[PDB]
Amino acid sequence: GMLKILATQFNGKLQTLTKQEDELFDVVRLLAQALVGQGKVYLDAYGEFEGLYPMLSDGPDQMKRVTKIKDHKTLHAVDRVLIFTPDTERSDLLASLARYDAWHTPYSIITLGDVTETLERSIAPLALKFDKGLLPAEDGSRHGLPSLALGAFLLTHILTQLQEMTEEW
Amino acid sequence: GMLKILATQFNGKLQTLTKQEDELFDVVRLLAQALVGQGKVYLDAYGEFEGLYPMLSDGPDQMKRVTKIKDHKTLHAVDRVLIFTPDTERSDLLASLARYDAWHTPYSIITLGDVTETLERSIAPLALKFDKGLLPAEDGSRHGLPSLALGAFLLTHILTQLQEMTEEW
Ligand SMILES: [Cl-]
Ligand SMILES: [Cl-]
Ligand SMILES: [Cl-]
Repeated sequence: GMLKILATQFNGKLQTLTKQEDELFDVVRLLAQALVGQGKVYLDAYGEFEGLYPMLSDGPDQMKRVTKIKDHKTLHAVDRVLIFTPDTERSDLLASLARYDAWHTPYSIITLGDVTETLERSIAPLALKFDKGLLPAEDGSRHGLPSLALGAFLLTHILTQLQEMTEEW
Repeated sequence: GMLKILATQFNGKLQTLTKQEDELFDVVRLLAQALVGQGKVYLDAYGEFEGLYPMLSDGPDQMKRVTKIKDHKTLHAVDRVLIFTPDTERSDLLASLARYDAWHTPYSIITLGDVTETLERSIAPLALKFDKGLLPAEDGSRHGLPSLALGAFLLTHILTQLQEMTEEW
């Protein structure tokens, strides 16, 4: 029934992410640059993706020097920002990107939507194209969208890959 | 190919869940009982699962009468509580179950751990047995635990099923 359809459709998306291992490794590499020095990685999450924050403070793959973005803290060129956002039209995201640009702080943007001009400002972008539901209906509408689940899965991957790199040092 | 390995490990768990469709239906039916009357469904999430809260307020499958548990608010027998917790040993969890018991409010407990006496206090429990990493290390230790991802996937399923049922009415 619904559980099996949702699970199999969700896994379909996980499999197709394998085709973008390189773009995801570009994200990891960008972030790892902070950790080779005395920079920090900051997660700056928007909307529903604010649910990612407890993964860094309370989660099983948490790590020192990967932390929640702090309002009003000036970042520096050695720091790196990981952004998860539902879309790139948000005014709060735009204000943050203007700040990072002024600080010369690089950022990876992971968007639930498609590729946009704003997304292209990121040195390590990823367009998930996963902003519509997985269960189609009668009228052309769709529902059942495990969007936070996808982001959380990706953050687990990123954290695990970063920690694996760090241990190798 | 870390990404593909984590994806396939995670999917292995998704596949075993789909064989527990009946226990998950027990969760959904218990919660749906609130929606027949004037009661509400409350999410009471612990530890890393506090990351689920933004799904109810900002997520794609949000619905009016499924909301975050409120501090100090006395619930009634027509309300329903959905709990996600890393384990059933937490003193805050036990203190909450004592309150719900005093108020005669039914609760569903989804635990990342195994079946316990405390879990069996729930009329609709689910033990995820998903509290150790998916990627073994030389240590014997395990890393890469997409625990929030699983929780978020399950909340999407529950939200989407409650909405489909509510529409049928
Ligand atoms: Cl600087
Ligand atoms: Cl009552
Ligand atoms: Cl026990």
